[PDB]
Amino acid sequence: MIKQRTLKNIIRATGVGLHSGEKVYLTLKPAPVDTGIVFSRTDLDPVVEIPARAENVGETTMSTTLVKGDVKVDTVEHLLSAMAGLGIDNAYVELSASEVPIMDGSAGPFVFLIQSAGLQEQEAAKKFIRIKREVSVEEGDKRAVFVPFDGFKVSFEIDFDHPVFRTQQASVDFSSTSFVKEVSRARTFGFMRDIEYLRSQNLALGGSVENAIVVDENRVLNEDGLRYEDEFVKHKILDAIGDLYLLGNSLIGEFRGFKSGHALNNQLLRTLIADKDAWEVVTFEDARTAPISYMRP
Ligand SMILES: Cc1cc(C#Cc2ccc(CN3CCOCC3)cc2)ccc1C(=O)NC[C@H]1C[C@@H](NC(=O)[C@@H]2C[C@H](F)CN2)CN1C(=O)C1CC1
Ligand SMILES: [Zn+2]
Repeated sequence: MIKQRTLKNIIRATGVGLHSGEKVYLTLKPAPVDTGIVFSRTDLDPVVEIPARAENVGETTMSTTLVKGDVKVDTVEHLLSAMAGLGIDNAYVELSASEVPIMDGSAGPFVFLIQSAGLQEQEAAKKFIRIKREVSVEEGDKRAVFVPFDGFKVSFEIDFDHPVFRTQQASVDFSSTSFVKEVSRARTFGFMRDIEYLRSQNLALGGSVENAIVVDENRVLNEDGLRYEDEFVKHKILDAIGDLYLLGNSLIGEFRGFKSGHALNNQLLRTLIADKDAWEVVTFEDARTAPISYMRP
């Protein structure tokens, strides 16, 4: 059967919050069967734990935030993206501050740290949300859709009226294309005028060319350029994969975004969860006949 997984070993990492500019210590801990992903603010007494679930999403403007009372965890989507892509079911994520560290702007450092520690298969069936009906949400020119699909896949389109925008569409079937190789290294990005404005509103305090593609009116200012010709849309897919993991189970289906972001992705999640006719929970007694597959642990 397809079994739940956690970490084989605890993983420690250090970085800065994109928005806060704060130094943060991250610890990823193994977790029991059916824990899910749970963020832990260990700088607080008592410790505040927020399950990484749709119902615990806050503001959503700058990034994906988990909230419980007046406590938040900012910018969860790249780490959730990394765990989603390695099929981690159960893990405690401990943080010494309000924000997940941005690392290089991509999921790559998180996927490396996780795969170094290795995965542990657990004696319990992995549960899948299978998309049964199309579920779409729109607002203005943005749209986000679930479509039934015997596998897992993400299609995304963006349309910046900007000299840098290279391919603005991409589609990845993750049963036949490597999340690790093709998506995980895709870095977040910021336009210079936006960055200047957010800096002035005491936002983007951790930002640098070390953790973001910085774009002026014409070009990438990052000296060493891009990791993929289509890095911007690839990063949009990475963000979506992170947000999709707030469903609390792995997806069998296809996601399609058209200029979508954290707010519309969240509306899609709530709309899916609410329309119980559109999805079922499945398990797989036989991996060999399953529509999705996983790397050896
Ligand atoms: C990445 C970033 C970086 C900086 C920054 C910065 C910065 C600040 C200062 C410097 C220069 N300094 C650094 C210190 O040394 C001196 C020079 C460089 C960069 C400031 C803002 C952002 C930003 O929010 N970009 C949003 C981008 C990325 C994407 N979304 C994501 O990826 C989601 C959200 C979050 F982003 C992580 N997941 C969708 N998207 C957009 O559609 C934008 C057009 C709206
Ligand atoms: Zn991102």
